[PDB]
Order: sequence, then C-alpha cells, then structure tokens
Amino acid sequence: IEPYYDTLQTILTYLPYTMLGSDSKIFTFSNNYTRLEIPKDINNSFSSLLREVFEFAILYKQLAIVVDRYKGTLVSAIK
Amino acid sequence: GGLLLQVIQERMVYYKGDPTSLDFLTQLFDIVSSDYIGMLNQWLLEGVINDPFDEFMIREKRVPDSFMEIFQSKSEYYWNELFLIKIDGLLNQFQNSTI
Repeated sequence: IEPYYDTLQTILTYLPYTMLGSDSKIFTFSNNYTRLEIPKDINNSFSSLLREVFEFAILYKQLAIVVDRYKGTLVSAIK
Repeated sequence: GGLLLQVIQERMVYYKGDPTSLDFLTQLFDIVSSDYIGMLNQWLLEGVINDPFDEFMIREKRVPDSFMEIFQSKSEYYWNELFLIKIDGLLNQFQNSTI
C-alpha cells in the first residue's frame, strides 16, 4: 500500500513531547493552550484518530496550568 | 534578625492545607526557633541573658562607666529602667501586656 497511500513512525517521534503539554515541530498550541493545530500531510483518517488522542494532551495542559497557577495563592484550606 | 519567624509564619498561611509543604515548613520553623527557646528558657529559669547579638526581646543594657557611681546609689532606676522589652522581635504569642 505504501506507493498508493501518502501521509507523514514519525508521528510517534514527536508525540511524547506533545502529550506532556509542550510545543512540537509538527504540533503547535495556540490561544493560551486552548486549541491544537493538526498540520498538513496528515490525511483524514489519521487526523480523525489523533483528535481523540489529543484530548488527553489539551486536558492535561489545562490541569497543569491550573496547578502551576494556584499552587500557593489560594488561602482556603479546602481548595 | 528575629524577623525570620514572621516571614515563615506569613509564608505558612498559604500552604496551610498542603500536607507535605506544611510539614516541611513546620519542621523548619521548629529547628530554626530552637535558639530563641534556649534564650527564653535560660531567662525564665536562671535570670541570665547570654547571647550578645541583642537578638533576645528582654534587652538588658550596660550602665555607662561615667554614671557607675550614680546608678549604684540609686539601684531603683537600674532595676526599673535598664531592662526593656524589644517590641520589634516579639511574636504574636507574647503580644500581650500581662505576659
């Protein structure tokens, strides 16, 4: 199928850095880490699958932002 | 000087709900304060001030040599004026007139 199917193992090379909520050469965050742009040269199927995988990355980034921001600011003991 | 205890106590308010951070801050406060407790214990058990850094709150002051003969006669002013309480270094526990 290789000759008849074109798409960018290379994804798995740069995927761990994106999963940990960090910028990547092929995946870039924007708008205060609220959206992630899937590049060109990722055909329909792979993009549709990644949209499910990238849910973890964005959610974890949001949680990390919250933890880093409210680490020692809140006064209430419960929070 | 003695302002460190105020900084730690101020710092400790924000981490009052965090177990590990509160444990570390409490341990640090306990070990750091031990010298101050030594001064207070000697003062209340033997009536002697020891450390010459003027850290302790109960400031005993030396009479000048020029007035030694005067103060020896009027010992009332020696024992009522040359012992003072340094208000800057007091903790909130001692921030009470009767204590």
